[PDB]
Amino acid sequence: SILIDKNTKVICQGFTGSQGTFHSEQAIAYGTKMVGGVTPGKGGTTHLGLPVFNTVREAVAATGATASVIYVPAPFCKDSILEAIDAGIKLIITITEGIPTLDMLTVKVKLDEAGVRMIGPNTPGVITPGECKIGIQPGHIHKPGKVGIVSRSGTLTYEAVKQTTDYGFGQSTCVGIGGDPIPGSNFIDILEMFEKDPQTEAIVMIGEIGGSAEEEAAAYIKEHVTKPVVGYIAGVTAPKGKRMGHAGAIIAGGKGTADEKFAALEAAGVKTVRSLADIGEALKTVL
Amino acid sequence: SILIDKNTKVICQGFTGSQGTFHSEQAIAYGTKMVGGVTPGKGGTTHLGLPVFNTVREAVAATGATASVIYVPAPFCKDSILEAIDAGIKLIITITEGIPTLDMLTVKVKLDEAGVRMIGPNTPGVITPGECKIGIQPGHIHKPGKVGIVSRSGTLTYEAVKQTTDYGFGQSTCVGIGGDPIPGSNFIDILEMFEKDPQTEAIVMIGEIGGSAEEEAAAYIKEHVTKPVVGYIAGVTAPKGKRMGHAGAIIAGGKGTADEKFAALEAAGVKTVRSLADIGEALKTVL
Amino acid sequence: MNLHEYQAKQLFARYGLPAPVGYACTTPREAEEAASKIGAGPWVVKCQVHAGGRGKAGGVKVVNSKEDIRAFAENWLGKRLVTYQTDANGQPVNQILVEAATDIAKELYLGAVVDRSSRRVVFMASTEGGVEIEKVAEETPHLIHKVALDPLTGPMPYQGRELAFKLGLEGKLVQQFTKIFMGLATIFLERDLALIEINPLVITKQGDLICLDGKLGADGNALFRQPDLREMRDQSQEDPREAQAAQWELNYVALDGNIGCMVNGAGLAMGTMDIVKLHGGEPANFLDVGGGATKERVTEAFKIILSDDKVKAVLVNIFGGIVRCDLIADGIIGAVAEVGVNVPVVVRLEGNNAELGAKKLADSGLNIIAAKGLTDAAQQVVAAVEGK
Amino acid sequence: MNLHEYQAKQLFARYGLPAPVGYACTTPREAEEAASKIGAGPWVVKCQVHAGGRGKAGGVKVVNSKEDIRAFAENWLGKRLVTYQTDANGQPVNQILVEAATDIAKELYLGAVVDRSSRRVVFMASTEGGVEIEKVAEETPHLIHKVALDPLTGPMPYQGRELAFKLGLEGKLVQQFTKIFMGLATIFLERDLALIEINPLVITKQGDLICLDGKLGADGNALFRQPDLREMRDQSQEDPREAQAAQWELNYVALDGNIGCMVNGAGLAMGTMDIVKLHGGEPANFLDVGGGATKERVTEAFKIILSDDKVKAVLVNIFGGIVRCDLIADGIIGAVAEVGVNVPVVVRLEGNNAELGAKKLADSGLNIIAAKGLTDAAQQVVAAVEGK
Ligand SMILES: CC(C)(COP(=O)(O)OP(=O)(O)OC[C@H]1O[C@@H](n2cnc3c(N)ncnc32)[C@H](O)[C@@H]1OP(=O)(O)O)[C@@H](O)C(=O)NCCC(=O)NCCS
Ligand SMILES: CC(C)(COP(=O)(O)OP(=O)(O)OC[C@H]1O[C@@H](n2cnc3c(N)ncnc32)[C@H](O)[C@@H]1OP(=O)(O)O)[C@@H](O)C(=O)NCCC(=O)NCCS
Repeated sequence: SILIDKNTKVICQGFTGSQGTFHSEQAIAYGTKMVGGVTPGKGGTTHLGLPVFNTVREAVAATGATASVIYVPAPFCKDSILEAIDAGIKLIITITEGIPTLDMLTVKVKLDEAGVRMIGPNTPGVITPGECKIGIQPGHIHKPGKVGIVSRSGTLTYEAVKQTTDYGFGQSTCVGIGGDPIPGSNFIDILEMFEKDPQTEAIVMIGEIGGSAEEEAAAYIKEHVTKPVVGYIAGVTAPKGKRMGHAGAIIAGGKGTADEKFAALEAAGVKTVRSLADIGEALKTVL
Repeated sequence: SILIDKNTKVICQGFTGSQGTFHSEQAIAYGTKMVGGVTPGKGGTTHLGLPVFNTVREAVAATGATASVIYVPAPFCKDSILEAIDAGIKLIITITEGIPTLDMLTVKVKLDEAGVRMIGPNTPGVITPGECKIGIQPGHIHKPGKVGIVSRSGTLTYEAVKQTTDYGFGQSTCVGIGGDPIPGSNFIDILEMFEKDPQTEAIVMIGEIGGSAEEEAAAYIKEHVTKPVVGYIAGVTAPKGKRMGHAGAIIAGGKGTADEKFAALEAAGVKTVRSLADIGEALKTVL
Repeated sequence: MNLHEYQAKQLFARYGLPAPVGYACTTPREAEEAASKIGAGPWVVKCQVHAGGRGKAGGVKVVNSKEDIRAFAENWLGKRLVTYQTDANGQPVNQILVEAATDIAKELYLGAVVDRSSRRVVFMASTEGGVEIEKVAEETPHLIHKVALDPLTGPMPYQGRELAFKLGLEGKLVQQFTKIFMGLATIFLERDLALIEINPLVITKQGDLICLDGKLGADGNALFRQPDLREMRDQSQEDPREAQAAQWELNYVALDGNIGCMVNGAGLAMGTMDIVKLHGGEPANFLDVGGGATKERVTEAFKIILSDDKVKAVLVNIFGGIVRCDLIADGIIGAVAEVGVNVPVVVRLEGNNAELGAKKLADSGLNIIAAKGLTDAAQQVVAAVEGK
Repeated sequence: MNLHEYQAKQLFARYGLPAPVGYACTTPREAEEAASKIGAGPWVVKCQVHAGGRGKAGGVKVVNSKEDIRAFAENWLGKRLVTYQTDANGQPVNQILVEAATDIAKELYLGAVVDRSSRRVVFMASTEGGVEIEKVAEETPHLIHKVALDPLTGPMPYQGRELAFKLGLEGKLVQQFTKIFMGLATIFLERDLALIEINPLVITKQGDLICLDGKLGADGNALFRQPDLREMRDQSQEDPREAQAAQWELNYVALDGNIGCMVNGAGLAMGTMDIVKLHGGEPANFLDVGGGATKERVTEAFKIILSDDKVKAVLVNIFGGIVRCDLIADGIIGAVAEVGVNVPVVVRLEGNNAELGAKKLADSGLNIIAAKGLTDAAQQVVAAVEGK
């Protein structure tokens, strides 16, 4: 598994808001070691049976949490993420959608310099089936297993989770890199982690239109990934220059089409599948 | 020697201005491998028999220079330094005085992240006697030798150069870290280089009031410097909270007096000298 | 969101960048009156639509009489301008920009986008102005010069000079160019733009730089902190359904096809469209239900998807979400009756009560097939539009 | 450069930070008229001088009658205010700030400086307001809270909240405090300040934060790009000789002693002062000749050093520079005659023509000793003031 496991202690920023509450309840039911939350102005209270702190540093000092999940509205995310980086949090999972690209541009530079890992934003999150769940994914479709999944899409990830669970492969860890143009982590970052994770025997890489992370991942996989990889790119039928839901799902300057990504992955030796329904079949082939 | 030697290829930013011209002439007469200069708007001309370029990247591509000396007025320095860092220059010597602290605050962060070494600003420069001269120091008082000199002051450095030349010790390399509050390099940075330089057998560290670089250097020397160090701190008689010439020569919040620096250096085992005239004598003692 | 050329030029002017003297006109009378306010003609008259290629479509003319300005305004106001960048329906022309003619000596290109590969705002410049920057990049990449804004320092004059010198500019044009770089970089950062494109950035015969056109794109995720940009939105330039969808928390993009798609998830939406295409179908739209698949939202979704006459079937693909499958089924049923959905609907449900929701659909008697998985769902909607 | 309290408060107001309603007054009449413009008294009247400790020196009073405002203004305008932060000569009071009384519930401290050790603008806050921040740092460090502005991101609200919560603030005071942090951080960066100190930052009885005092220091190296700050300079607050020296490219700081020092180099200037002190002398000043030791500049230097009646000798220590030693000697000679330097001068010259310059001095017949090296130079000037 990568990123998180049964030992990961997690705090939630935006803990007392609707989504933070609802999903922390889900994480808690899953057995995720949520140890606390942060909502400025509500420090010292308790919520979902856990301490709420005014700041992340208070939360970290009090609980020792190394991971924070963020359910803070977009306007305050940059502030939330920078706070978490400043408090020593080493793993940030930002669920939040709508964060201005320029904010993430800066946050990304910060994350890389501080050596802090961020998954997201605009991601369903991260889950190591059977051990730790951080995010909004449904945990009853997963099965502790051997397929590592990285995706720019939550729903497509679920399809792949359903398939790898149905074929019995199960998942080592599912990582949603999110649908934004500048994520905290990209395919290459997650790919390297799966390659180095003994529990992961195969990787499903799910991408979509826009940017060139997939093409770069392709080149990376060819030279540094030995484990079998099954790839799926959504958006073959997407028009160019139009946002398809995700802020990152837009083909800018005619570059980054789904076909170019499939092609790039095929050339790097990745097992691609034209139909998202065939991810499980493609894994059977390579396992 | 450290930083520069006979092989260092240097370009000068602000090459065609008065000081850039005059001091490049001096560097050239000394045998410094000046290979070119940069003055936006005068690219393609020749000055002091060397090519003038419009940008540092042009200069670097054309000459392979790894070091740049800057004689650009303060308002444009941040821009000059950032340009040089961007052009791949690995050693920047910024002579310029008057650079806004906030500019250097940002430049310093940049230098450290890009791994670029900057000496200065507000420094007389750097000289490895007999091999390379970059700066405004008089080169006929130096003598190729074994004492490494680091100083926040040009004139005090000269006194120490005169003394180490008169005692026959000579200098390995003299580095003016400059008189600004946030220099590109500090004592600790230069000290480590002298400790690792076989040609340097002893170090003269010259400081003055303000900040705590000397106190930190003291702690550093105690634990990481094995070579003998002779220290001199100017400003014992300086009033507090008043700029004494150098923008960095000011005692803020009652901290950073000359006495505190002497004391800190004494406690770290550094050979300090109360009179700047006794630096040579103190070296004789420890050599 | 996109801004009109005239709005881009007002912004440039606000940042002290230069643009021709001009007036945005909503009536032919305003357009003709602009002539003497501008001065001696000839005058450039331009349809204001978000799409580019207006010149090729006849939406940009240089005229020399008030009478012609008025005729051009009369010809275009309230009419739709089709260009190679709009769909066959074009975009409504509600403003004609009337500006002073400019003596063009040379056409340059200066633009900026957020480069995702380098994760920086990247400005690019080229001597190849007046041409689609993509064409120049494809064929003469060596003619495109770029600089990345450093997040730590903000744009720096040396970057403007770098581009200026690579463009072979000299003298005062270097300072003018640098100033424009600094202003546009500042606008990019301060207004949260996603895109700037000055094509052409012109060197006038009088030896000055001037923005002859301006294309600005704002980061929509930042409009909450761009009140001025917020007000500049011109909804007439977009398919009105997108805004309708959005106020209902649906993301809708109309396509050419005839199989409507209603999916929760951008990725699944695109994947569903692709799988429908893979199985011989032609997706009519992208519609990510995002929001809770409530009866109200699903109903809106249908109204929006169905407002397109070409839609012959609708494939609903719901995997997960905050609403149980059976409630979604009840909602699809309610939507179908209430919207008067008279087309066949194929539904693929995954999650809690998937099969019971399926039962509810099967037992409603409405023309709604509950599919058994993705592939099946695709094949069935494809088959459902066979002959329609 | 320092700003007056009233100027600091105007700046705060400009950044939407809060300060008492007040008027800077140059005449007692303006001061008394401020009363009804402010409203119901009592009113706080404050001498405006750059130095702190005005309260302890009687320069801050809370009065309750127009008559008292006028009496206080009459008492201070044109008079010099001596505080523990000025020399025994104090600073001229040319403005009386008359402001509304504030109901103080609690006094806090909020300030910022460029921390050289961490190389960041650091804001610090403490519940210990109304006390010298140094005292609090010495004794209750645990009560000083700090945050470093990140050069890459600019100040962030969480930093303001961090300080606010460490100060035990709650409710609206947290937002008010955060807003003040953000504004002061923004002022710091935008105006190139070297220092901000709000002591006290007051929580009023009505439950609001208000800047009761303000000390702002601007980075002088940045004044070329701070035109507004540039105009706010009040030269009457400093020894006029510093400005005179500066317009002549000399850096002068008067001291208590009687041995004037004229040196090229800040470091050498301080070292020379120290060596004079080491050898029993008392330096009268710091004067870094920086600029080319020309006859004109050296002459000015003497005029400035000598304008201090207590100076009994002058030690000139010149190592290097852009002027040959013999020319410097000619200039020292010219200065001595022309300025009518009637005190003994000791000169230490190093560089080209050191000994010939020395000869010229020795042969001028003026009372100028050419020393043989630093120590000698020190001993000789010390000896030269023996008995004077
Ligand atoms: C972040 C998001 C979930 C928040 O929505 P939400 O929970 O309805 O918002 P709420 O206002 O209820 O809660 C937000 C909380 O954050 C808090 N908050 C604001 N700034 C904060 C900060 N700096 N640190 C911590 N908490 C903060 C608020 O106090 C609020 O809690 P409160 O209600 O206790 O006062 C939503 O904006 C979003 O991005 N949704 C899309 C999520 C998504 O779809 N991701 C991709 C999935 S693939
Ligand atoms: C930097 C300093 C030496 C410049 O002074 P100067 O040479 O008289 O200034 P000039 O105007 O003659 O020359 C500056 C040149 O920089 C150039 N310049 C400006 N911006 C530039 C940039 N971004 N890159 C390169 N050159 C630049 C100008 O074009 C000018 O050259 P030009 O005359 O050919 O047009 C001066 O401002 C300074 O700091 N002096 C103190 C030096 C010092 O005492 N240091 C500490 C010693 S211990």
